Amino acid sequence: STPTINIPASPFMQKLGFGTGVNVYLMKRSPRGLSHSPWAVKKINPICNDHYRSVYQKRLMDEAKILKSLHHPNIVGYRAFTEANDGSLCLAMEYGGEKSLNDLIEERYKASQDPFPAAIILKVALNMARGLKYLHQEKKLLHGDIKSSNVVIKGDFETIKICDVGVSLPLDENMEVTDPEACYIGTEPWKPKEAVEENGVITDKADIFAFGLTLWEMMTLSIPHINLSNDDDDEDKTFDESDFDDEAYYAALGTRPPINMEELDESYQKVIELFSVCTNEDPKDRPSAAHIVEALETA
Amino acid sequence: SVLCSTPTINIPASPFMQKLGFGTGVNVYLMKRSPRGLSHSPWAVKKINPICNDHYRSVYQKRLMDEAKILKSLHHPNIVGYRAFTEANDGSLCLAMEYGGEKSLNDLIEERYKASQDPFPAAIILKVALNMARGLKYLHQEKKLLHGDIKSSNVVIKGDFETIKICDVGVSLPLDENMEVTDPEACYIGTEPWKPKEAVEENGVITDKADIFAFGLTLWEMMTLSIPHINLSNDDDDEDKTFDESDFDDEAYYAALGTRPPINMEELDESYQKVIELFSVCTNEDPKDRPSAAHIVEALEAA
Ligand SMILES: O=C(O)/C=C/c1ccc(O)cc1
Ligand SMILES: O=C(O)/C=C/c1ccc(O)cc1
Ligand SMILES: O=C(O)/C=C/c1ccc(O)cc1
Ligand SMILES: O=C(O)/C=C/c1ccc(O)cc1
Repeated sequence: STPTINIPASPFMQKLGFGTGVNVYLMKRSPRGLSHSPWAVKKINPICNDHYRSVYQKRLMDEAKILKSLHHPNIVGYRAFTEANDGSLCLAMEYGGEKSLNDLIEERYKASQDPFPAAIILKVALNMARGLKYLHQEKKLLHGDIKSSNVVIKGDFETIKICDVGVSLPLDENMEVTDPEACYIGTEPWKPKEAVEENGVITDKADIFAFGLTLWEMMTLSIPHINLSNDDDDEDKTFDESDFDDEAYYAALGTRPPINMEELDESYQKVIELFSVCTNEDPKDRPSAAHIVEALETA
Repeated sequence: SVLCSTPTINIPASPFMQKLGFGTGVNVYLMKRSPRGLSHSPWAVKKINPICNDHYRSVYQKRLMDEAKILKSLHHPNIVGYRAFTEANDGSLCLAMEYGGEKSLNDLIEERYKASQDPFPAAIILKVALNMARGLKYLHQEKKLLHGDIKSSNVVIKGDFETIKICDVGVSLPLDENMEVTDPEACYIGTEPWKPKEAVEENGVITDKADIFAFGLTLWEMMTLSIPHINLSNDDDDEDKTFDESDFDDEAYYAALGTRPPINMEELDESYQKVIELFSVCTNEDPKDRPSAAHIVEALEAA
């Protein structure tokens, strides 16, 4: 068996309401090595499933400074809680409302199931552009993951903001993510063509594309490139990976989704027009964050 | 160039699109019915845009009004509480876990490993022990809430042990008038290596003592700087620079979950006497043999 060693019934241990010795097993050398191996930190007690770190993220003081410098009515920034101890510093994303656009999208789907009014779709479009302009022209940073999930709304669209701003996609002088160890990822359904090319060139327009698909969501209340494999005329009121078109999905990844003009009307004119040019197959053909702003400002 | 055939339409050149630096026309495909159903299917919300990977929702969590009341009311020196950002009344409020320092006890038990490798001084372990006990006592007595999963990574340290708080407190494991989690919904999950017998058993009963067990295991972590029941079958090739899944005795693991791990007696000394006693009683197979948080606070504030 394993070497045991009795621990005599002490007075202190009695204070714990347990008066008796306790036998315990022995261990020569603590398997520290295995417990701290990469396998362990990865499989046992995953840091991805850890709450505190998810909120208070350890950041390299240089990035931390950049992330704390984000200051714009349409961007959600970060805040620290101490002066950079030597090396890193914890940062927490600040608050920008109780709901995310995504939350409102599905909130609606379960009620009216009616597209967002054109007036509100444009408003969001304005503020999001405003915020992208700031990120692109001011901070020289590409968001890289635009979508309804990363747009938080305050009340009845009192304020529209963009969150989860990174520091890993620095925009070169030619407004192009030239940095060597910099990879665009975003969220599959929202990826631009150049993010799928496996070799394409990531420009600032990568965001404009995603910005377009986000306006699309407010029109269709749906996810880009997710269509029922076999319609059946929207028959059964239940869906799963069986009636999902694996086919069309990986096919359209990076292309402009089909517009539901049938459900919309005439007021959604500008919305559709803006959506179209932002999803244009070619990067150069897509407006700059800035262009979209003034082109929408008083015009 | 593969594409497909399907209804399309032409958006005439307009002043607007021109103003967007285009001044041309665009041809767009067409859709009659929006896949709104499939998109919000329980399947879609689970595999596409996984909220478990959403940053904003990770910090600002939506809680039911009654749960937020409880969470907002957490107020103890050794408990990391929550903060709201808008006046509630509605049937749902967002709360963010508060700040309690830069490092977790797990971070420390590991900076410690990357150097000294010498088990935290006995005195510090007792300090950590008393503070955790006070916080756990607050949860059990004052709020009637079992923590759920005590472990080093859920203990945050401020500066040089200037502050020690338990975090990630939830409300789904409410305690009985009998100190047992009987709510039909409740379900002890914890973290495998730290699970007590009761939580490993097929349908054991969970009491405030389940926390005492994992609490004990956390003190063990401070002496061994290891994860409970993670041992290599190879005492032989042990000390080999790197370690892999192929050194981990998969059986001994699942066989020891819930049992008191072995104590590295030869690495400690006689100042680790109280620490070793506390560790032992807190890890008895029988919950009734483990002291309550209250009894631990008293025994440590000794005299
Ligand atoms: O709960 C955890 O964090 C870890 C679970 C786990 C389960 C089986 C393993 O072999 C390792 C980790
Ligand atoms: O955005 C704010 O006003 C405050 C945010 C915040 C986030 C985490 C905290 O621990 C405290 C404040
Ligand atoms: O990145 C995501 O959020 C989603 C990824 C994903 C990958 C394969 C699928 O079939 C669906 C979603
Ligand atoms: O409990 C909290 O931490 C926050 C309370 C709160 C109350 C009213 C506000 O307008 C914002 C926060």
